Amino acid sequence: LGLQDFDLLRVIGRGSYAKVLLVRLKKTDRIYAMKVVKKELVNDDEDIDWVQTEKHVFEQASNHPFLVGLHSCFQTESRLFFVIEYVNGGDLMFHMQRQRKLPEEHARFYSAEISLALNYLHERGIIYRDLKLDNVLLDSEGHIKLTDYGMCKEGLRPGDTTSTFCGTPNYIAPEILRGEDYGFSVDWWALGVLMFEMMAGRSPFDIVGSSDNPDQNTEDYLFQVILEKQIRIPRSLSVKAASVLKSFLNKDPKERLGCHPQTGFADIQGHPFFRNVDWDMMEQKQVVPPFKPNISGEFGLDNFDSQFTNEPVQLTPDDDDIVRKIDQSEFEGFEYINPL
Amino acid sequence: KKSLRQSFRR
Repeated sequence: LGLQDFDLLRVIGRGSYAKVLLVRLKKTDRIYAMKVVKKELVNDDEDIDWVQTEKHVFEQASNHPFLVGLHSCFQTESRLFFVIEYVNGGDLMFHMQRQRKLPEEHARFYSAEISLALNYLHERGIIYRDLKLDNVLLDSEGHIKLTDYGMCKEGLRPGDTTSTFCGTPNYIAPEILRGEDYGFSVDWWALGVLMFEMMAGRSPFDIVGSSDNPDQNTEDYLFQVILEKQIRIPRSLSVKAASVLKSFLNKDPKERLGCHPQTGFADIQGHPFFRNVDWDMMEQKQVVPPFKPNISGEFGLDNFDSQFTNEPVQLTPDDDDIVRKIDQSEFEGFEYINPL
Repeated sequence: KKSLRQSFRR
């Protein structure tokens, strides 16, 4: 499979590495999302691993209903292409910007579905390591999907740990900042931060940005705040909310919710905050979502930010002075077609 | 916030 087999429809998204497009497979008239990564950008250890693991997790995982599946992979001389399922309900950042705070029942719904996705990855020996509002999409019906798997640790034996300093500063866990080896615990910390954002309407470390001192609007100042400052819960939120946020945002991973090596996920299910959640029905997509995203027109482009969708539908012409400098050897055996 | 919401790796 190649670029020939796809009718490019619209630009829908942009990461640091990637440009995202809506595409149609000419063979079947199914529409997919196409992540286009320029090889120009992938140069170090940290960059090749990002693509290789993203591919590996799409294969070995991603069968789950709250994870994005992969149609296929291919390359031109300049770019890597991932063809993945089109999910058209926006992301939780986009949704949070429209409705500044969420009700607790909405936050319960979204965090339950994430928890199942995380637990599924955890039991396949995978740490997500980049949970954030941007990486949690809503589908057309209003259920979540986790998307960006490039940061994942994999091949983790049960009770192993790893050492890499990665993630997103807002969501980074104290273990990582302390320089400790870490396991799945970092994912549960991130969920805590994520749940805080949904219920409170702002990050717990939101002061980092507003200060008169330039040196206190710094990644290093954020990391100091994550480690040493106490996270105050807003008075609005119930006793159950306050408990789960404080339990997930415990600075010690040993004593954090979700992180007992035996009973971790069970402890989450048994928390008063998730009293009335039917976890089997949740996982079978049988709990009616609290919000149905608006889908309009031929493709449902409503919930993608207009800056992306206005941009013209091309792939940028190549510059042969840059393309000739690329090591093609590093992307051999990239091609993949999903065994239908 | 500041765009300390950007991913990274080291």
